[PDB]
Amino acid sequence: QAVEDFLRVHSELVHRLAGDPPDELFQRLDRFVTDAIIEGNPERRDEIKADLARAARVFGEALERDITTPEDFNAFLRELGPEAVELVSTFTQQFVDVIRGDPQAVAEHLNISLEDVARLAEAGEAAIERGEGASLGVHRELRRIEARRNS
Ligand SMILES: [Cl-]
Repeated sequence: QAVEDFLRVHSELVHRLAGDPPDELFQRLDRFVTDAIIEGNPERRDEIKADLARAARVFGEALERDITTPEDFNAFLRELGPEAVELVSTFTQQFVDVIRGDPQAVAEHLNISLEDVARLAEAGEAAIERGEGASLGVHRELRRIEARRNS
């Protein structure tokens, strides 16, 4: 559907909160994750895709508020209610699961080694534990990987 609204505002908030410039690799990985969550259950595809619609609305509203840190965003989720809080934390954990569920595909799309794909999953896991969400962790780790290889 028009859940490219989600991918737009998601990328927009994530790179802002991360402190990073926009990154085509993150965008590509983000699209791969959202597609993996849609194909993971064809018997419940539209149920999955509308969880994104409710999240694409959540990140859109987030961009309308004064949110400078993950803690602000976490507070905005609570003001939104448990549907949205669980919604983000479900997606952010699925982000890590998708990477682990097909590391060679991630390696393919991003043209990186499998060891660097493990860095992405690891970076996402640690950012979830810090309360920042996996997307921010993965955004920042993608910069290091680019620097070690490109530079
Ligand atoms: Cl980005």
